[PDB]
Amino acid sequence: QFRNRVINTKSFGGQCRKVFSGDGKDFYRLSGNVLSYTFQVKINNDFNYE
Amino acid sequence: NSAFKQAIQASHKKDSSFIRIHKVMKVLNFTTKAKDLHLSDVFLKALNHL
Repeated sequence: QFRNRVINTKSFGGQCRKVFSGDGKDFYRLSGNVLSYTFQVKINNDFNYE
Repeated sequence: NSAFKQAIQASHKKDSSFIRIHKVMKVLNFTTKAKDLHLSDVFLKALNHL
């Protein structure tokens, strides 16, 4: 299970680090220290009829 | 006197299909400049801290 908040994910460090989500068609502000955050999509589907 | 009649009909049908696709659609290409590349601040900070 995921437990409680350990890391501050929103310390912007005074940077204006915009990313355009592309997906979601909006701009989001990343924290100054996150190594990456990206929005390419994957989908997986499996059917088993029997 | 004996009389006898028999009629046995049988069938076995077996039907199958398989279908597979792998289609790839490129929609943009890029080439990075060779020089004066502007590094990201998180990478620059990691290099500086080395």
